[PDB]
Amino acid sequence: CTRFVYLDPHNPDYPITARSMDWADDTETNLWIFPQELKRSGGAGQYSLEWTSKYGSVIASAFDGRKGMASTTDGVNEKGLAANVLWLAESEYPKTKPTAKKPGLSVAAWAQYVLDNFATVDEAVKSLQQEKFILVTKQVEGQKRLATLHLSLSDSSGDSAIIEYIDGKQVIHHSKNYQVMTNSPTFDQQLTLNAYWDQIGGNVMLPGTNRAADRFVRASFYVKNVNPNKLIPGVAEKGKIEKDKADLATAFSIIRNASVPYGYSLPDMPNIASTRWRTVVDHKSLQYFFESAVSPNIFWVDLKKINFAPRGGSAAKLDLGPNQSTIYSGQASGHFKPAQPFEFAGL
Amino acid sequence: CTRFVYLDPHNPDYPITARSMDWADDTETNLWIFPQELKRSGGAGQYSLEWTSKYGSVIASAFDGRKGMASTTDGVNEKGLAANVLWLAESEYPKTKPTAKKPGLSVAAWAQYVLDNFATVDEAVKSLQQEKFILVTKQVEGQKRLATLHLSLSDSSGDSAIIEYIDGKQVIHHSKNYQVMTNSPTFDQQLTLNAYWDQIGGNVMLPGTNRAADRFVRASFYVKNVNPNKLIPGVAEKGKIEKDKADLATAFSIIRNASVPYGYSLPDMPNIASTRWRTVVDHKSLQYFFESAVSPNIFWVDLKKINFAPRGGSAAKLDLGPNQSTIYSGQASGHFKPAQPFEFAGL
Repeated sequence: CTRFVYLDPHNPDYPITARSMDWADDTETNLWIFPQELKRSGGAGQYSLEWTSKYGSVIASAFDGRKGMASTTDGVNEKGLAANVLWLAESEYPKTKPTAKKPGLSVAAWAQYVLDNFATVDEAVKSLQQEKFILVTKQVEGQKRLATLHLSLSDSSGDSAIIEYIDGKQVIHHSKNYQVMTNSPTFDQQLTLNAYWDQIGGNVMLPGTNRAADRFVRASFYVKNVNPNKLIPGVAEKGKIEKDKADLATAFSIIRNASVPYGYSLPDMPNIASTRWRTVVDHKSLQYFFESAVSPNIFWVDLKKINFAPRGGSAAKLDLGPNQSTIYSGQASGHFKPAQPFEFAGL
Repeated sequence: CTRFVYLDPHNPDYPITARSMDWADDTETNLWIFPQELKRSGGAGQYSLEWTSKYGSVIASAFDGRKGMASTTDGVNEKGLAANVLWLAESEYPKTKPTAKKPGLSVAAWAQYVLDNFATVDEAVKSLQQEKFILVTKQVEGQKRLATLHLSLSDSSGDSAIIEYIDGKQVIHHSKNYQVMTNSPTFDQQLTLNAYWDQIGGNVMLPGTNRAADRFVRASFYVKNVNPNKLIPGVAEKGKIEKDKADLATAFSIIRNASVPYGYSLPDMPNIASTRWRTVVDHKSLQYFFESAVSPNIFWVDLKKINFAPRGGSAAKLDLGPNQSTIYSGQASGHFKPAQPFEFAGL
């Protein structure tokens, strides 16, 4: 997976987050509207963390019809906080067992928890630093193992953060400068990957392979060097709306450039996989775009057009069908249908 | 600017052509249905070539509302012949002036002529070899005086050809092996660009810039090494339809990978420009897909659902609006509206 936040110097206060989901198999992803005040359980042990959602969200699920595997993978809430769970990471989660004072939170609900409770990256980082819970993952049927993952976050202010578990310890990097994040290697290592390429130009050469390092490097270069709203001699400066749209096109093109062609696989490197879909978050407009790479399907969801007030514990679901082939076009909030929140995987 | 034909070894007799259009400005592109038996003139000048179309086509136009610079840039006809006019080429067209038999054909109509008259690449190559006409251009004053292109072709049989004008002479390369074609450098040079990268693995390294050479190399690699219909015994072997769809997804992902991010420009290399849109041709199903890179818009046109019988010299047009922002979804033949064929640029 690849994620970035794109910031146009010529169109400030208009951040756009984009992400690719990379996995070798169908993720059976659908979209969900989750209203305010849902009562949720962490899905861990007898000491599972508990909360009541404060903010409504639109999210992208994976395997939501399977008790064993259902998760929130990606989403944005009504305050503009976006969260992405990047798969095929190299995390080692805590050994320590959940206790009533420090209860468990399933990995499957990790992003949901954040989207449900916090309005900004900063807010979320402050709360996560207190280590109020233990992140847990399951023991599962063989062949193969599963997914390790880490969590990236972004704001309407353009802020960014990433949270990983290395040697069982929670490691947080928080800065508006952390515009690009890949699933691998660890973020400390990610931070040094550009240096060589900055020394020579990115216009001179870039690595082109699918490797996480290459995707990171490519995306870092384009995000810093592409301005679609440059002033041109003889051509009116564009209006705000046109500038916004151009930024959106730029973000889409970069995340497409960092995607992994469909069907590609390398036995030596099992952490490289087909990009199956992409999401793009326009924070200011609160618009959540979804794009299938498997089926022709691109559309968005306008959180301003959704009522996130409580619905007596029910929610809504946009069924994308097999291989995300069920076509929706334009603003799609109207096509969401009532449904009970799926259960998060855990124990 | 990038085109390829994708052939899946595990799903034979199902070729897919894909192309990216790269240009620094809005091309004001729309789609057009052109029925059988349109009477057409080569656009230049006293001695313009004349013909009556034998096959109907769906095509993508550029600047079709401007006398000076309307053209057919891309399309497929009812027999599965696809044609693409690749822009920012390094062609030098003939010096020789048009004479009544050998009359002139404007560059703007070059692809249309081929789509109108021939059913296969082979048929088209045989006719083009006879040099029945002189290709002409050169009508505007312009900000700076240069523009150029070459013509790539493909079949339902998976056959390929490219036609260029080098030192004023027509050069044709015709072979099912010519799966990938870029706008630059000349095709003779293109043919040698992979060798180095074949020697080392493409899984080992690929060049990752927007240079035509890099795009050619990346696309060549993915086209030969990606099989989305590999048996994985594990997951049921797929049905014909699912294999077809997977091939479609693969082709889309590869052309996206070879696209140029929107807003990117390099003063030293003016022949690199933003990808503005992509088309994909499914020859067997006769489906023509169009995808904007500027606006969210992806849909297709099913030639089996169109009646290509003569309409007393009229045609139909699918208006894509400013920046191709007018949204259509699914099979869009029904949204085409009657209109008179635009005039091809020339003299």
